[PDB]
Amino acid sequence: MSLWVDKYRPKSLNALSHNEELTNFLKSLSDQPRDLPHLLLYGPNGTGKKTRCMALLESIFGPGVYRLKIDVRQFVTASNRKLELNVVSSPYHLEITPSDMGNNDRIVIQELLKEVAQMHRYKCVIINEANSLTKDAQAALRRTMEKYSKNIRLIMVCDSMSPIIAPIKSRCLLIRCPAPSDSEISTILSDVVTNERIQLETKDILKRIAQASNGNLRVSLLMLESMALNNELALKSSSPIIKPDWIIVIHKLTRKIVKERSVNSLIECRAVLYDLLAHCIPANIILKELTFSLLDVETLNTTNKSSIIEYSSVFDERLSLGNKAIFHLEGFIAKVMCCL
Amino acid sequence: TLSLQLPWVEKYRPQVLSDIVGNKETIDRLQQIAKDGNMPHMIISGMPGIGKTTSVHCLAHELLGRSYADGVLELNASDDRGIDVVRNQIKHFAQKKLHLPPGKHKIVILDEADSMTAGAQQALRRTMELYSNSTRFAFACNQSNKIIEPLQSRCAILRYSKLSDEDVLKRLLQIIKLEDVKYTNDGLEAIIFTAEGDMRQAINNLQSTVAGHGLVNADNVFKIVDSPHPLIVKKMLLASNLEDSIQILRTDLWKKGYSSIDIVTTSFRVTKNLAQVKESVRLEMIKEIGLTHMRILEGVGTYLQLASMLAKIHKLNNKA
Amino acid sequence: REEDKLWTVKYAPTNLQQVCGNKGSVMKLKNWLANWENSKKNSFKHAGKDGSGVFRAAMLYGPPGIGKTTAAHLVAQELGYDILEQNASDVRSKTLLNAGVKNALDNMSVVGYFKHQNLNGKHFVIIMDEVDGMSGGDRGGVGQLAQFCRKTSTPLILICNERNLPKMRPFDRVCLDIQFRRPDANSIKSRLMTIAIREKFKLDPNVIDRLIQTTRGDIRQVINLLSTISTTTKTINHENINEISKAWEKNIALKPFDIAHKMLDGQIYSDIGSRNFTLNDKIALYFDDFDFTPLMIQENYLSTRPSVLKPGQSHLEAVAEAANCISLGDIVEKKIRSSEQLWSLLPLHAVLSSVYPASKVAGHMAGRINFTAWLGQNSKSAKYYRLLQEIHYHTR
Amino acid sequence: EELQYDSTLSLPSSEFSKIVRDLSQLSDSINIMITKETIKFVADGDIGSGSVIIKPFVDMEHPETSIKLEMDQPVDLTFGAKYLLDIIKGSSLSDRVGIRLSSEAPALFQFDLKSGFLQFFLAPKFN
Amino acid sequence: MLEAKFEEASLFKRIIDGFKDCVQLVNFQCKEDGIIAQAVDDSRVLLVSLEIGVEAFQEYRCDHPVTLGMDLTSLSKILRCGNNTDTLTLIADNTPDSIILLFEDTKKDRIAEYSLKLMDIDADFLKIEELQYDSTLSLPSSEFSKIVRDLSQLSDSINIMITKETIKFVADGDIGSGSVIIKPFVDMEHPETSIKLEMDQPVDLTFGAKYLLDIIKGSSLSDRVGIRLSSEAPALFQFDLKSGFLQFFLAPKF
Amino acid sequence: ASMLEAKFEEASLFKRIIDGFKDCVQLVNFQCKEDGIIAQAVDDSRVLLVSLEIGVEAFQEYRCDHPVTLGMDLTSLSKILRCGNNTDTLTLIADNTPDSIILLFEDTKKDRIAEYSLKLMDIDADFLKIEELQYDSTLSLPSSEFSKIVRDLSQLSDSINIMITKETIKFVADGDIGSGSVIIKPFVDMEHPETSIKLEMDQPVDLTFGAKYLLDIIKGSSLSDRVGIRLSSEAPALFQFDLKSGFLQFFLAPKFND
DNA sequence: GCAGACACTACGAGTACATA
DNA sequence: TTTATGTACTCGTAGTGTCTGC
Ligand SMILES: Nc1ncnc2c1ncn2[C@@H]1O[C@H](COP(=O)(O)OP(=O)(O)OP(O)(O)=S)[C@@H](O)[C@H]1O
Ligand SMILES: Nc1ncnc2c1ncn2[C@@H]1O[C@H](COP(=O)(O)OP(=O)(O)OP(O)(O)=S)[C@@H](O)[C@H]1O
Ligand SMILES: Nc1ncnc2c1ncn2[C@@H]1O[C@H](COP(=O)(O)OP(=O)(O)O)[C@@H](O)[C@H]1O
Ligand SMILES: [Mg+2]
Ligand SMILES: [Mg+2]
Repeated sequence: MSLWVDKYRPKSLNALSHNEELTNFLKSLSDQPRDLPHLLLYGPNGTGKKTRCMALLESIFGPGVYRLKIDVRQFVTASNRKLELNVVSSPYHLEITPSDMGNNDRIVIQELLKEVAQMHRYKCVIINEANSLTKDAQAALRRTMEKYSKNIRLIMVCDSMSPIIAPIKSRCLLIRCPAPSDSEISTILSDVVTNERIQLETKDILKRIAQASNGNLRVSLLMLESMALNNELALKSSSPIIKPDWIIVIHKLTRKIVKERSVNSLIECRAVLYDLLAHCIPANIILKELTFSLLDVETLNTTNKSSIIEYSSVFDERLSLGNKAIFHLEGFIAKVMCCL
Repeated sequence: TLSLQLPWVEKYRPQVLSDIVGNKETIDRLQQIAKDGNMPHMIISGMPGIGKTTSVHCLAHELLGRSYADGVLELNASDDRGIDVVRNQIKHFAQKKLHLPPGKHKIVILDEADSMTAGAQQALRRTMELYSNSTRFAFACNQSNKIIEPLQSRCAILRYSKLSDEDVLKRLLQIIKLEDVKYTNDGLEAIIFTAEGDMRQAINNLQSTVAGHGLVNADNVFKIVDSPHPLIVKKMLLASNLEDSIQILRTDLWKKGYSSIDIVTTSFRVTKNLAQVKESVRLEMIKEIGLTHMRILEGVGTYLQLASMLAKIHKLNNKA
Repeated sequence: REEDKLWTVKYAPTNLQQVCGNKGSVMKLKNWLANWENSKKNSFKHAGKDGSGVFRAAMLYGPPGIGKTTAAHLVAQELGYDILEQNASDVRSKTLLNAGVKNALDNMSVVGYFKHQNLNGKHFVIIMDEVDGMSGGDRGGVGQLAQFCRKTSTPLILICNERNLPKMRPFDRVCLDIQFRRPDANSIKSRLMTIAIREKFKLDPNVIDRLIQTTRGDIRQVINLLSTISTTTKTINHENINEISKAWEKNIALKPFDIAHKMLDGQIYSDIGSRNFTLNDKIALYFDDFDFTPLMIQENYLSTRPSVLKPGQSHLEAVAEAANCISLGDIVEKKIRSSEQLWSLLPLHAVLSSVYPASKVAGHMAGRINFTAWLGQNSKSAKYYRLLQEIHYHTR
Repeated sequence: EELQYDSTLSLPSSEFSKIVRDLSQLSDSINIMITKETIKFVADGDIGSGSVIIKPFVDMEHPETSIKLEMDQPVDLTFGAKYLLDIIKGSSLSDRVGIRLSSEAPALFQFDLKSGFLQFFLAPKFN
Repeated sequence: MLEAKFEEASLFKRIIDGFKDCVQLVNFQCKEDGIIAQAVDDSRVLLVSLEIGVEAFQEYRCDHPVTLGMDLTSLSKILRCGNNTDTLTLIADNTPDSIILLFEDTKKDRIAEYSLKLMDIDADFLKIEELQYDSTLSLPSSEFSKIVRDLSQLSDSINIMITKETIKFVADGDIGSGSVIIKPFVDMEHPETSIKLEMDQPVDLTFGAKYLLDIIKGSSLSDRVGIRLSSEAPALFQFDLKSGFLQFFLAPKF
Repeated sequence: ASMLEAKFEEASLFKRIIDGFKDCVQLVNFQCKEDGIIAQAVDDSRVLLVSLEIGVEAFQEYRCDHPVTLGMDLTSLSKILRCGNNTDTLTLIADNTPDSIILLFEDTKKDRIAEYSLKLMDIDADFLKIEELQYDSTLSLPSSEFSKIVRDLSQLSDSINIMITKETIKFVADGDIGSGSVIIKPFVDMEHPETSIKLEMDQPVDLTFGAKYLLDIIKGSSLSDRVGIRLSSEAPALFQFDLKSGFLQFFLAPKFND
């Protein structure tokens, strides 16, 4: 595909040279497929956890695991509310995601695992974005994965595994996937630019991409593609760093909060927050980015920074215990401006 | 199996509008309607036990002494008050040809109309607007907020009020003269204080005390019926000196077998209806009691949660 | 047989000039109903300044007891049309409405043959009262009535109470929008002077304003009130007016704007206001519209100039304090609407979402009450989500 | 009042009920037509269009099974479905129904009893 | 260009009554040799195929094969209009967007003509997989209908097992259990009511109760139902007609 | 060999007894002894009792070594009974300490034996014997006539007042939409003795009954052609339907009067 | 006797409210 | 487009059983 992030993807453990110890551990797991416990890969987002999962699946089952077939399924919920979710099936395994409505995913995960559990010997199941499951769904998944073990195996992919309940973490073998280093990102981007055709003259731009990505391979590749098509396939040593529009508007909101403290500024911040929430960004990441942009302002004193981070923790807990996702952010911004 | 004596609640149930004691203006209006005859649609509302449905029944009896069994329809939540049954039965009754006296109309009594469905009330609106020169409706609900606005528009709202202690005392002495029993004035005052305006509660407490002991004395009354939990909870909340509230709780609510949920809900109601303290402290206290209520409902029901709620309340009271 | 009927039926408007108040609505309705013939021969395409030609049906809405039914019936009877009244007492689901007046929309009357100069005596006027009483919603008759408005060969008249229901949405502009208001005190005053003359009870010319304003212009309850008062005491003056007012206050459930407007007033949270308007009254005010009140407080809890500020406390600090309790009440609302469904926490949600946040930002307002904007942005966010999972399914 | 109708159709009640229940399963309206001594029961709906043509005759074997019609003026009349079903619900009283059609007057569906009748007055729709 | 004049509309009536509930939309791919149709349910687990030859029709003339996408509720209403002694005449035009169902009676007292439009339904994939079936039995349709109804009362999963000439319809549920066995009875005086089995290899197949109850509605077509089972191929319940037959294809559900 | 072996001739019989009280009772138990399969159960509302007894005459071959208790759900049992034809012969088969029974549907006309098993249940209702023997009025009328009377009087009201006088039986069903009064007098039909009505009046009886339970009583009118009502004050009514070997007698509690 | 015509109980699906 | 179980109500639906008459 025209995107360089997806078609520059390793297909086997041999191609993965990112982490020697993690690859050795995965090879150790793949040596004997007969006794394979349930996996749970955790770590920062975008480091390539799904790449490791697919490489391990190919190392265990064999080839053809990338021959994904988009099969659609129908579900029955309360009243007439009908949900249609397509399962990204494949030979030798199966992929499922909580892309359905958040409150009702228990029945879907329940009947998918019950159906696949009926029919090398086992069929793996990959659950992407597992931290987004409701706690009741994980409770249902617990006994489902415990009862059937000879038939089903779960490779459960999640970042920031704190919302995962204790029993699930108990019965899942935990694997840590550290974020890419600057050297690894630079090497991967050098491989990409060498395989492709970009007029590059200085290695400093690649390291600037690595610094700006914050250990995010996918975001680094998207940045490289974006400013490569922008710069007519000729990177310049003084090329400005392009950032997502969400980052730009979050920074603009941060400067607005810093420079002025008024109720009219608060209603403008409310309008901006409503726009961002309508732009489909999770409120947790919005709060984290707003807090980390506020702390980076040099005008703020250390006491203000401590108060900001304390209120940020409190309102992050409230966001995890809330369902409106806008009231908590508005309260956090009001508390921050009161502190400032 | 032994037989049972008729309870004093309906053994001395009033049959004449002069028997019921309460809002004097309301009873005089009911007597005037009784003498005149042209009864309008009325919605009687008030607290439980203050004589709402008995007044309606007495008024209907006085108005239709000879044709009560034929021209008075009585329905309640015990009947299938739904759109089909309301439509069929009320329309059959409102069109039935019964030759009442010139000043007397058919009366359709709907006890406890608060729990009645919206569509049934919508049908009742149309029925009242058609048939009003032959049949007159009469509702009796604890709260009139449930009844839709047009029904109140086409009726005559008549609200009752809690009886004063003098009227409860008068009725109690009337019943004590009716049936021989030895009483102490302290016992009667205790019964009235426990009743809190509820005449039916006073009659039940009096009957229970007479059956249990035979003498209406303060000790006997307090043995039959305990002190109400709102009062002890209000004493717990209003009192300063945190240790005193802690021991009041541990003595009068924990060892007396009151559930933690009941204590928290009673505290919420008391601090909502409290008037001695200002608004802001009431709001904070409601916030803290609500946090404790959330903890209790989540499952953590112990003595220490209530003690912590009292501690937070007292820290609020002493202004940190 | 007289002197047994209700005072609201014996003293009823017989002709069109006895309908006190809302003369403009009545004359507009009569003008619309009197020119439907030529509009029908004009294929509902050409209309005048008022637009009665292109409006195939006209619906009536307003507070109760102001004369929608009476005015509609008098207009229908006066111009020779044959009345056909419907109601919520007759079931109007899809089956009983498709097998109800569906045939009568393009069919003429049979009683007009033997009742006959009258040029519209062989026609029908469909007076559908109590259309708000039909809470069916989907497949509940509202779509069928929309179809009837789209295609009817006879005048169609609907009577309801108010338009802000989401059930009432499909009648946004397909039907005429004539509306009745609260009648003026002068017409009601003349009518009640006539009533007092007829029923030989004393009625002071000055207590009548208080009698009207307590009942909120509901004329029928006013006549019932005077009747039931004059049963035992036919003379009213300044002595009994306060007792009558406190005993016959209308007590309307407030409009979602009105709950916020009353709750944001700084007068009620003062020492005098707290005594007169107790905390239980504020809880009941929240529970009047407990669905929309928690939001409606939130969209405009910061657009008010404060008047209850503590000494040394800025407006922004009060706004932050209110926002903290909005965030706290969010958790209680989530716990109420969860798997456990702990619905005993609603009085908690009252204080945590409407009482306390409005107790810090009370005072006179910067602007008019702003409707809950969270609904529209939630809809737009949901559409954006659906688009994103759609392009995520397509991209794999 | 007694008025002369443009046409008077008399047919057995069982046959009429059969025909009208046949047509009511197709549309909510029936366009009864009497022209050229030929009754032209037709019905057109969303699902389709139906038509029944009958011929007035005399049955020597059983006169109550015959169709009798008199022609004075032509007719153009339209009727609903449920109304006609409610009319034919009483077809058990009389073997034959006497229907009189007028262009500007209600139809008169008449069932002769032994010592009386049950006559229905159904108003035709707009033309 | 289609003129299929039946001798009795009751044949077509009981055919459509046979497949009211198994499928709602059907494409009539009429040909010269007769009418064949293939239909798949919404669940994509039940397959119904009908075939009526010219031998049943009193008259038939179809020069050009035309695929007719036609509703079944409208046909049910139009054929409930029809009754005995009336000869249904299926008539179509050169480009028949609307169909004609003439009902011709013996007498000229009342002759009815009807119409029905043709909706757009995509032509179903004509899979012609005819894999051999291990065991073959044919029992009267009334007996099979009674057995399946009584066993579907108990549970929602009827097991069909064939071994040693004894078919054992077993359905196990919550209220209890149900087991019926059929011996290969042969009858001389009434050859129509008999049980004959051809057990080449034993099979053990489980089917859902809903589809097994749905396929019963075609019992009016034939007094005998022929069932042939294979361990992996879908079961074939076949209803004999005068000219052709109607068949049900349901895959085993283990 | 199974210890309980009860054979039914004309298996539609047991279906008729089961349908006699399937609607009114949801849970029964069958004390099977050497004398016969008796049963006794009380409804959820504790108003109507259903005693039952089937003698050894009704069974082709009956053998019950030890007393057996078979607590059952009547809905599932009636469903099992409906899984057969009247031509077939039914057999109840139970082993020692039974968990379920075995019901066989056999016929020599065509070998299509169907074996059904119904799970048992622990009702644990010891109840008590009938302690009512003296009744004032003892009347027997045809089941069809009584069922018809109950059917057309239940539509008017919910209370049916049965009054007994000197050779006069009166049913009063005054209700909201009107009233009713069915007066039937004793007569002996020589041509059809089964259609005769008999009366034996000792003391006057005036009892009212619920309409729904009386309809449940008359639902058993297909079991026997004649029903003998035995009324008495301060005593439940006894509607006894005779069988070929036993009876199906109901006990209905009259409504209170105040 | 068989097929309809009815009224009947029963099942399914959808709206509405949930503390005074 | 929101909540998210359980309850109650209301409706139209499909079978189910009983009575008439060809
Ligand atoms: N004014 C009164 N005078 C005399 N007895 C009274 C009076 N009010 C109540 N009672 C007694 O209270 C009982 C009747 O109470 P009810 O009127 O049934 O209560 P209620 O007014 O209907 O309230 P609810 O909503 O039904 S609990 C009888 O025992 C009466 O004697
Ligand atoms: N303009 C008016 N002047 C005097 N009396 C009036 C007037 N409008 C209404 N009334 C009185 O109200 C009675 C009936 O009014 P309606 O129009 O039926 O009330 P409504 O507008 O339909 O409100 P609903 O239907 O209860 S929501 C009449 O018989 C009069 O007694
Ligand atoms: N060893 C590696 N060499 C080169 N690229 C890699 C390697 N491991 C991961 N990647 C990159 O990671 C990207 C996929 O990341 P992804 O699996 O989507 O992360 P996550 O699992 O956190 O969503 C691919 O574009 C691929 O180029
Ligand atoms: Mg009461
Ligand atoms: Mg009105």
